[PDB]
Amino acid sequence: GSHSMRYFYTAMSRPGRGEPRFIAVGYVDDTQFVRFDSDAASPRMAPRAPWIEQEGPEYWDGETRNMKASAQTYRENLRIALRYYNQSEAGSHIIQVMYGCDVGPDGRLLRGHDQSAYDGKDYIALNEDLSSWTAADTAAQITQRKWEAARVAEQLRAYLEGLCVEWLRRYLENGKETLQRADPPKTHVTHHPISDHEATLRCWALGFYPAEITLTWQRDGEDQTQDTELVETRPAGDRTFQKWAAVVVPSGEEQRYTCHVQHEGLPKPLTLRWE
Amino acid sequence: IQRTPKIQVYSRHPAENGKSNFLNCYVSGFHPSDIEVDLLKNGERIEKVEHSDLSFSKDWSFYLLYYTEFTPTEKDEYACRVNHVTLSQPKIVKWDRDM
Amino acid sequence: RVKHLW
Repeated sequence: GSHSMRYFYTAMSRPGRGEPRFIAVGYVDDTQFVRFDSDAASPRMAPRAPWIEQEGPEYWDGETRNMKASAQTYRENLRIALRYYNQSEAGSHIIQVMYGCDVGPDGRLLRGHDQSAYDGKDYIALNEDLSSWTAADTAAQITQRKWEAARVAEQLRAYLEGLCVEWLRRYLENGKETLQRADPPKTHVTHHPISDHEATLRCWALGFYPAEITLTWQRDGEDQTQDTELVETRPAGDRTFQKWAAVVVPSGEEQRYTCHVQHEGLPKPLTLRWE
Repeated sequence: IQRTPKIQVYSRHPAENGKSNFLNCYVSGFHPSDIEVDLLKNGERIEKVEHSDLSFSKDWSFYLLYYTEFTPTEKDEYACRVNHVTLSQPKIVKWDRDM
Repeated sequence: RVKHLW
């Protein structure tokens, strides 16, 4: 199947409470495999998945050195953002960054990503061509000008087409038993009377990996989008995810409703009904 | 601009009285990142609570999983209590085994 | 594996 590697950085200022906290996490698909937190007693890139533990001291030392340098860069970027947005040194602000690569079954680059946000709003993003930028506002246009002068997109493109895809291929091989295993959802329909007139039908999907899933209700074969309550996919804590979709149905009409489930782990989409 | 947390309280495995399980509180969709989450047993704070490393979604909103090992019963009531800058008072979501 | 000011 198709796979991704993504790093997520968060830098948060907290004036009067020390220097900004910097936390980085790395994922392969929906599996976290590394973390770095400047607030740890001894900040270090640390393993969070069993398949990365085999990496040697040169890996952990190199990643730690890079993370400590990124923490310093993002603390500087938070100072620069105050100047670009005419903001005071008194408030708490956040920079977020997400970058990485997507590969297909053959491991070739499908797409690269490198984007950032300030205070939860898009700031600048590397375009799909890996050669130009999209700036969200006039402050990001200043960074865009700096980065075009410095040929930053070329450096990012080299990482995304090179080291990013090479290391993602390595992690997929090292973690093949889990990263390359889809766990299909365990599904069932529950029934909860609301009153004498109505009942809730809830379609459950449990124990699935990766997180991407489609759960829908139909009535007489028509999708019930507006009338369906659909919870956000949620982690179970054992690598898997859960989701449910519910509809309020008139008493005795339960058999008109069917739940439809699609997931990578299912060779064919499933149809379920109450009992 | 700030975003209030969505909260889900649920178990790792289907609930069975007297069988050890994990109680989860998943907070997501919030911004900024500072958030206070407590897991409650009969209205009191559970002490042994772990959480995931801060991460965020494609829309930049943050999410966290808070979790603890628990043995559900017919009697014991569990809940998650969340506070965030967007909330005037802490928000309590009760654990309902059917959700 | 992980990888200029604003």
